[PDB]
Parts: sequence; C-alpha cells; structure tokens
Amino acid sequence: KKIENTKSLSSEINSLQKKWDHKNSQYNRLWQEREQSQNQIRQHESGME
Amino acid sequence: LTKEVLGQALISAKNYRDQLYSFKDLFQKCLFARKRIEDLTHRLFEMET
Amino acid sequence: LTKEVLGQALISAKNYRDQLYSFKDLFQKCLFARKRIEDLTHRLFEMET
Repeated sequence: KKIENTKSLSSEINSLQKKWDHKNSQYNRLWQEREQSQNQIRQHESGME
Repeated sequence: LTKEVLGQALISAKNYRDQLYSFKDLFQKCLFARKRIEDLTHRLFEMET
Repeated sequence: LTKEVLGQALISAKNYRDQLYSFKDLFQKCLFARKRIEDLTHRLFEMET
C-alpha cells in the first residue's frame, strides 16, 4: 500500500516537473521576444532620426 | 519662380511626402513595439507567479 | 483624353493614393489586433486544459 502511494506520488512529481520545465522554456522564449522588441524600438528610433 | 527652381522645389516636396510617410510608418512600428513590450512584461510576471 | 476628364482622373488617382495609405494603416492595426486575439485564444485554451 505504501509503495502504491509512492508510485502515485512519483508519477505526479514527473508530471509536475514536465509542466514546470515547459513553462520555464516558454518564459525564456517570451523574455527573448521582449528584448527583441526593445531592440526593434531602438532601431526604429535611429531610422526616424 | 524659374522653371528649374520651381521644378526642383516640387520634386523635393514629393520626396518629402515620401519620407514623411515612411517616418509615420516607423512611428506606428514603435507604437506597436511599445505595446507588445508592455504585454510581454506583464505576461512574464504572471508566468513567474 | 480631354482636359477636364484627365484633370478629374488625376485628382482621383491622388485621392486613391492617400486612401491607400490610410487603408494600409488600418490593415496593420487589424494585423496586430488579430495576433492579440490569437495569443488570447491560445492562453484561454491552456487555461481550459
């Protein structure tokens, strides 16, 4: 019975780890996109100058 | 009010019109870049939560 | 190919070009808003999951 509990907890932990890793990857991508947007603003401002 | 002087002035006015249109286009680009940067910032904050 | 008709046609073409630029601006706003809705629906799907 205790082993069954541990098995369920292990599966839950694996799923949670997968979810957190995916979310972190998406967060990194989004931050990179934001930095690209800021660089775009600077480039555009030079062009308008 | 010579032919050459006024022709040059008119051509310069047309080219100024073109450059002004391009400038407004870049201004629009900057506007949307700023808005998207704001969007990404708040999205990233939520993602961190 | 008469004076009045061609003058009117020239004015028509000029107004066409200005209207075309305004339409371009509206189209770009529509593009940005469409992508906003795309991201929002993606997020809504994630949250439903």
